[PDB]
Amino acid sequence: EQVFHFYWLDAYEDQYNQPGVVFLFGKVWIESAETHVSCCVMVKNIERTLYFLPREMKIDLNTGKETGTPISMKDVYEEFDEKIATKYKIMKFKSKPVEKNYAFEIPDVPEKSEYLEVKYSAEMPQLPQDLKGETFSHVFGTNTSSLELFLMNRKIKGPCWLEVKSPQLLNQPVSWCKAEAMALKPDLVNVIKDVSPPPLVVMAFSMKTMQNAKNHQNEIIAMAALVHHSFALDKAAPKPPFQSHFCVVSKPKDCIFPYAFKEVIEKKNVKVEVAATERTLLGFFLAKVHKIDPDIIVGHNIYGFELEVLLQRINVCKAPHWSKIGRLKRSNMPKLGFGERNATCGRMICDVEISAKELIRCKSYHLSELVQQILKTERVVIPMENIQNMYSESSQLLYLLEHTWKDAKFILQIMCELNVLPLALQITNIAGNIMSRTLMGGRSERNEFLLLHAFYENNYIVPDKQIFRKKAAYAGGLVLDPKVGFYDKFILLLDFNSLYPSIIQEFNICFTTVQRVEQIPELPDPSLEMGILPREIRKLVERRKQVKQLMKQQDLNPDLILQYDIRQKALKLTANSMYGCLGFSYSRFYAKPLAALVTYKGREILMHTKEMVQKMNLEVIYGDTDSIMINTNSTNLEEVFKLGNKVKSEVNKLYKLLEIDIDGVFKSLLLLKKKKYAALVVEPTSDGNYVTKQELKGLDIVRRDWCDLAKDTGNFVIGQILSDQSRDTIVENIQKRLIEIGENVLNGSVPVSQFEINKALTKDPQDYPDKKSLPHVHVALWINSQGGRKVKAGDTVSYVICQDGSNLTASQRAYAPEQLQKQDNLTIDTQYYLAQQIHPVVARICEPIDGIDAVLIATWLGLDPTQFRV
DNA sequence: GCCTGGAGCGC
DNA sequence: AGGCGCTCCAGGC
Ligand SMILES: Nc1ccn([C@H]2C[C@H](O)[C@@H](COP(=O)(O)OP(=O)(O)OP(=O)(O)O)O2)c(=O)n1
Ligand SMILES: [Co+2]
Ligand SMILES: [Co+2]
Ligand SMILES: [Mg+2]
Ligand SMILES: [Mg+2]
Repeated sequence: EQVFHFYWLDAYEDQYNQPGVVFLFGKVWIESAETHVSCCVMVKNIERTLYFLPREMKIDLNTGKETGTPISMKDVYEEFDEKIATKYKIMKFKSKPVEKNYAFEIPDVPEKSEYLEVKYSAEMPQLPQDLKGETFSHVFGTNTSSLELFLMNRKIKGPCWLEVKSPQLLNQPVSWCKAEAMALKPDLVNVIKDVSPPPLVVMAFSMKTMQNAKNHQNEIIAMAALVHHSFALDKAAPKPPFQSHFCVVSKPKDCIFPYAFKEVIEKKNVKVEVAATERTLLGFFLAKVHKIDPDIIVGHNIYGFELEVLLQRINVCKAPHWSKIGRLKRSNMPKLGFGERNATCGRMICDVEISAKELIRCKSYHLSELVQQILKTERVVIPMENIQNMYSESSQLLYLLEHTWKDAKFILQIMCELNVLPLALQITNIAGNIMSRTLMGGRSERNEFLLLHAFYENNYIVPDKQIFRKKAAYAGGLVLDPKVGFYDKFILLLDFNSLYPSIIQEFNICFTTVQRVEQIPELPDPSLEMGILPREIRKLVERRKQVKQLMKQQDLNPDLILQYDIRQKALKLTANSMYGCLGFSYSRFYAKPLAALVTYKGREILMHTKEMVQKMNLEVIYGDTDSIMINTNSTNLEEVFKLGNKVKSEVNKLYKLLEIDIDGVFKSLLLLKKKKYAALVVEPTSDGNYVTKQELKGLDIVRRDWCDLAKDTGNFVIGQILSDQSRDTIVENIQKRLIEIGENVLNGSVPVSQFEINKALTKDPQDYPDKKSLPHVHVALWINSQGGRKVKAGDTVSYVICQDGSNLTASQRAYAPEQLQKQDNLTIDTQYYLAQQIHPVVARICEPIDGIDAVLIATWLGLDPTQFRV
């Protein structure tokens, strides 16, 4: 023959200009150049694929009644061949009778049956999804994407090595990739598995933008990028993260580079190119883009701002070869990340903002916040006003560029820190979806691609793509009534391991085993074998076991362990995510009856577990969906854990796969209400001993809509409660401090910082009808209608309550911090805070404590108690 | 007092 | 472009 190997990373298509074709960009070894180069493979002839559902008896449309002659594959074949094919302009077409299974929303479809498969060019017309005929009642695949068909049929599951049999060269190059080939047909393409993945060429960039003096615009005057041509994903980030780097700067228009700048750059030997203009930077950049030809281009908030502005600034400055951004040669340049992903199609865009939004939690996900919390370092924020100045002296521009060179070094280390790539890879290789799509976030799609591959492989007719917070549509998890109170004696936290994924298998809940048509469907007959969905979850559970069982190995490749830990986490998020999409109204595999059955059993399973743990003379004090809080009443740790391993074993004993576990043990517990509670957690260390760490749940103290001053104050009180000290020593400590907090708010010693209450706007400040009494929206209209920047939906506004001298309600007395200090009439509303922030949280924390209460707390805070109740 | 919805968390 | 469960706080009548 003649075959070649290529590792793909991104797949693209243009169902409108080139139906039937799918472009795949990846990497290829060039033995002569001892290195992987980019590579584009063109796959032609991916034919539509439709299934026609035969009727029991033939029908006649002009009457809408039966005829009497049964149907056969010959019948249908003919009707299409004769009326259908001919009428919709179908020239060539091949068919064949096949047998397919189905288990979905479309009633009047047999679980199994014989369809007439039909394949014809993607170029020919595409039929009406609702078509019907003399011989057939329905027809699927009528709109199946070319990239779907290809991926499903070839059993491709995310990045992996492919074999292209009988490749063709191309005279006219269509991409910007070093290598290019063409595949004559979908089946010349074959997945291979015994091959390690190839390193990647990753480029980390950052940019600076300046608004112009006269005309309104966003001119990019600088750009930094770090580069690694060997950034592996089947192993640990590299040390260093980059191998080479480049800088570029340009004067906006009406400014000159300080003098001696050229010679100060030559002086300190920095790889920085001084660009004479905006176009000269854009063109210098695309030039580099194209030469380093990075598979993965990383940045900060890319699909939101940074990218939109890079492409529009190439449209304005009429830059040379815009697509050199992406990997495909193209002519027109779209605009608004759809229009954007496409501009970079063939290349993967890692956005450290959205990735983190997915791997951890923070108050705000903007770089500075992220660098700090993740790298444990401070990041200098340089305003756009200080910029024009910087250009006055050679030292300042050199700093604004050493600054942009840093961001690109936080982003590549932020990325490098969370293993966002080696993780993304696997989440994909597990669901078989598309990696670039993964890094773009979204669980729902990844689910779909996992069930499709599942259902194809198992000869199922998959549901056609549908071309188009809410009120709960069915019962969910169970919450046990909490036995409010403070606990001194040890508490046992027993919590089920993957309660939903397990429940799905344990009871064989699957599209293919549960009978359905609001009611809770009946569990499948234990006779049936494992449906597909369960069998899927099982592979996950099994492969995961295999890994956590490899981690126990000795004299093993050290770094491997970091890896095994990633796959394992992936093997879990996956599984636990399966449940969700089952209940999502827009998920291709909507199936409400199942999602219901799954939580129906969970409720049941959690109830019994409680009834049991009680028939065991142990008091259950709280339970949330699948967890159990037990009061051991023992102060003897060793004794707890045994009581622990005991309950476990008595429970596990009840299921084939379900398994509960000692999730943990609390030194003391403050249980306020459902979903709200504090706790000292037990973290054993060197045997015979342990150390304690405080864990808060649902407390106002955790939320964002409260001022520090209160959260702090609240925090301390919780701290003293779970504390060791006596009850009287605590009540005292609490009184002592509150008192002090009051007085310190009255003598304005409390940094206005604290009072600063924060909130976010779900709509733009102008979108509100009853705006006036909403302090966060009202303070925003000020800002928006006062200075430059403008607050819009999704943003948080900082305000504080003051004394207007307008006897208006507190709500209507919200001023930006800035405005409180810069004006003299505005004074902080000590009265508000002491009674609308501090006394409402501390009060609730103490509700169960004897010795502290509403009325007492007020008097302490220096408020008028008489106005309060117990 | 009675009865909605967002926020925002928990799982 | 995954569920439902529970405070709480507003708000309209
Ligand atoms: N973000 C979440 C968290 C939980 N759940 C549902 C499905 C879980 O099966 C069940 C229990 O929540 P857990 O926090 O206990 O998650 P798991 O039980 O699945 O894992 P673990 O074995 O660690 O308890 O609640 C969910 O739908 N979405
Ligand atoms: Co409500
Ligand atoms: Co009210
Ligand atoms: Mg659990
Ligand atoms: Mg749980």
